[PDB]
Amino acid sequence: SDADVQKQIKHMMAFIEQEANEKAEEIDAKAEEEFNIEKGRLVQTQRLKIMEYY
Amino acid sequence: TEFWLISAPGEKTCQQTWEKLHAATTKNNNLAVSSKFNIPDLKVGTLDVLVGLSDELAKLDAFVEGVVKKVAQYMADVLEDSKDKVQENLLASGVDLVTYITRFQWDMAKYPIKQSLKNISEIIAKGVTQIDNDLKSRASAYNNLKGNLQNLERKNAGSLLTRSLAEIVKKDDFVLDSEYLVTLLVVVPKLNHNDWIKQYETLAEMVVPRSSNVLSEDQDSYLCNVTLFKKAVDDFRHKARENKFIVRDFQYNEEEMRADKEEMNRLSTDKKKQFGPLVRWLKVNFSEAFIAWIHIKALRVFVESVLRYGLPVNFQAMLLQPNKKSVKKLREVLHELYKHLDEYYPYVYYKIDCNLLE
Amino acid sequence: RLGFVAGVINRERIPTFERMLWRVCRGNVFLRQAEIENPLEDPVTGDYVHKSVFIIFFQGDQLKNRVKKICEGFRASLYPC
Repeated sequence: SDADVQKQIKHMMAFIEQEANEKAEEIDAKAEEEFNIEKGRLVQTQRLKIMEYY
Repeated sequence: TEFWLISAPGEKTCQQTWEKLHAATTKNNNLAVSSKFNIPDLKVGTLDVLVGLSDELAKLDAFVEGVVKKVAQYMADVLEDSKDKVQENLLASGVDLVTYITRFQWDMAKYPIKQSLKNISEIIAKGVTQIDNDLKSRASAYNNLKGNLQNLERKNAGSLLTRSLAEIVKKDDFVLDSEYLVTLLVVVPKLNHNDWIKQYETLAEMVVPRSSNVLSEDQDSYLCNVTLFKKAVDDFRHKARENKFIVRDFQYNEEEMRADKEEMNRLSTDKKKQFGPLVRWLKVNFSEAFIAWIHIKALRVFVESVLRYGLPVNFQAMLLQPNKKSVKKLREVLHELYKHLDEYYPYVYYKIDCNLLE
Repeated sequence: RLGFVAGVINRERIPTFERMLWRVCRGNVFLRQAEIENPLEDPVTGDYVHKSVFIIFFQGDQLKNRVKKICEGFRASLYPC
């Protein structure tokens, strides 16, 4: 069934593009959460360290 | 009444596939009522989600159909009277099932389209599971109240031999509160009553003349109190049994007649206190379960379309109501219109049945 | 991340095998059958049968289990690669 196989090859080629974009979106979303978490943790911890000397 | 939900791709626009099927399905014969069905574009994702959902939704479909069918039966179980109005009570969004399915709308407020298919499916699953939990509780309460009322009905059923004495007993027919005196109660078939009227004066020693006082009569028998000295009672009851009379003692039991009357007033009132809320809750639970069932059907169509054609989906969602005389010709038309896409079918196919109430 | 399985089957089962892969997966599976240069002996009966290789490609663990379940269903001999 060659035409059905060619349609399915083209469909699989589309599935990976948007799955790869979905994985990238999850990584970018997690990176923005972790940006705010890492900045917050570091600023508060170092502020407390400097405040203990103050 | 059965409805089919179907979907297939537009060649360049969804109108091309809609026109071809709608025209052919209407023009050849009345093969089905044909209309558009509302399914919106959801946020699609990987095959692990889609394949999982494809089978998980089938389990949820079987479950929610069972739940909404049980709601329809519970509506028929609560509506003891007015049984012909059950279809006029089993409505979705204020309209009949057929109308709501044809005019169906996705609830974007309960199910925001930006959410993943799994999250939507879990919101449905949780909602329907708590509806089933609420139904288990309400059914347990209603079935027990119904069962207890039937016990009080049984206690008041049939002849003077079987019904409770609480309906017919009053203090004025009794001799009580005495060292040497007793009252007894007897049931006799109506054909023997003319003999009983004299015979009771002779069934034992130490029985006064005119000792019998009638409480009530029916189509079978008379029930009378008998007044006598305490030594007479055992021979009287034994010789009454030898003469086919039946003893049924109830010596003005105020506690027993009060308990039957209190439970009659309570159970007859508690039935209404259950019934009103049950009809209202069943209408809500029916609406929500029926709406949720159609959301599962729409998701099965959506997920299968997305699987069958890939993620950049262009499928029209359509409804058919098959004509029972020509459904085979309908299947042949639907195959012929979609033979290039690949029971089984080359297009996406699912069914809904409105016969929830039998 | 793609996934795949590979194996061998008696050629006469291929039509039902391929159709069931396209039925269990909702129209999505890549398959290539390939014939062997000679028939091969059955270890039990000694019958030399015209077997054919197959390879099946997919995405994700859900499809892995479907393709494997159908391979087991037709008694297809899977191998690691």
